[PDB]
Amino acid sequence: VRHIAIPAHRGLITDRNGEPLAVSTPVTTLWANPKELMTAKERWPQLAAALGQDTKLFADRIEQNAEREFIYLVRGLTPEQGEGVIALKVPGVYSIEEFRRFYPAGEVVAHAVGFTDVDDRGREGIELAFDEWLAGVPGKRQVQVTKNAKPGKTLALSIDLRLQYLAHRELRNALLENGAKAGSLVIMDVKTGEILAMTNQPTYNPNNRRNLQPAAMRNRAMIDVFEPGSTVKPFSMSAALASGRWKPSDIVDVYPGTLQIGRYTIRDVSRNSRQLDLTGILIKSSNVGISKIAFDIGAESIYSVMQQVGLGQDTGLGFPGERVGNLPNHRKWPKAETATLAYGYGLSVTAIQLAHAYAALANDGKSVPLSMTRVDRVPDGVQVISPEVASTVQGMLQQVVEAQGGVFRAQVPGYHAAGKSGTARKVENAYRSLFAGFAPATDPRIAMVVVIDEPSGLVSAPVFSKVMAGALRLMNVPPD
Repeated sequence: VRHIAIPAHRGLITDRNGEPLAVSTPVTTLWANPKELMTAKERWPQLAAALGQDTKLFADRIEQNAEREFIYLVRGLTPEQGEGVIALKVPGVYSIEEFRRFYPAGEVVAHAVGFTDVDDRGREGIELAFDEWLAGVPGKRQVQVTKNAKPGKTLALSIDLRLQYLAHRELRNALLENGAKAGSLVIMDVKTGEILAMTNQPTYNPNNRRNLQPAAMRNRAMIDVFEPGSTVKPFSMSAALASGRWKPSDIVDVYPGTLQIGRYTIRDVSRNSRQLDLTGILIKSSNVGISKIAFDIGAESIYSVMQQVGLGQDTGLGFPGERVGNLPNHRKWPKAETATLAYGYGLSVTAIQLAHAYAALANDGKSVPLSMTRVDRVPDGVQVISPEVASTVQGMLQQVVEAQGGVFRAQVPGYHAAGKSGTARKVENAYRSLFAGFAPATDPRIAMVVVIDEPSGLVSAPVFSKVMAGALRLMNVPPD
């Protein structure tokens, strides 16, 4: 008396509206009892042909495995083609009925959904992350069914497939139009912590993984870590405005675009300024300007805001090889390390962490935990920046996009947007174009990060413009 497992049907993955993203499809896996197959040798050439395998290769395989009470013949055969084998009616041939995944949206949501292995177990993305929820529990057969298989449970992602398609298309076009290698785009609901879209390029078809380059499989949004540069200056400014020592109309002299701190010299990307107000320091991305404010308030206040918005912290999503990056801490913050933290070369983050930090600022200073599954009851979340500072910083970022001298290519057709461009350094000196922002600026709903590796706020900003316009409309957000 022997036992054999009854495979359980893997749970359906849908997007947030019930659109199917991963579905367990019927297939048949033919095994055989060699010792039985060894009594029907004159059938072998027809079995071989019908199995795709080749006559002598097939005969060799069966002969050497003549002891084995059991061997597979083939996995994954369609159930109708698979009868064409049991239609030859060869002795020794027994069939198992099995499920295999199909991915109806294919390459569009490859990295977010991921895929299963040959054993129907999660290997990447959500398939891995919720493998236990989706897998259910195999059954048992001896005589009797000693245990009935329980089916895996349905899972509704936070992803909106309409926004994911728009993000996938617009990022793809931007990479060809800027001869760029790779890129990421993350869209978040700033109220719910939901990831509405996460697209990486290059992508792959999880329904055909034969010619699959490890480069295409890379979930860049959650894995690539970089120095966020000027895109974290809003968090430096949040610390400045919470200090009691700074208001937006305060002036800093940044002439002549350089600042010597001991042996080190801080050097601005544009060196045509003397007096700048705090908004101008952001618009110009003056490192001298943000450095002088950081020296006045202390790195500790900046470190604390960056920590509280989740920069360099575990996201809690449970995706495989999610990287945490690095928010370095000190007892004693010297001038050099204080400055480099304040203008964003003093830490490294992922696109997902950056978008989550921009969500907190956009959600009037309240952090909500990230979710890759549909949120029905919003968590309470944490007031990490006062609503008043958050409001002030939002208005500063709206000026960055829409003031004279600002990033005009991020302006969003129909709405007022807010955000900041940056030049990232990978973590031997690789460079990415960043844009981080949210909209609508006065009443934010969506936060977005665009990352474009090695293009060969002119590059990332127009992508943000186009994906944001489309996202706000698909979500029936009213024009301001």
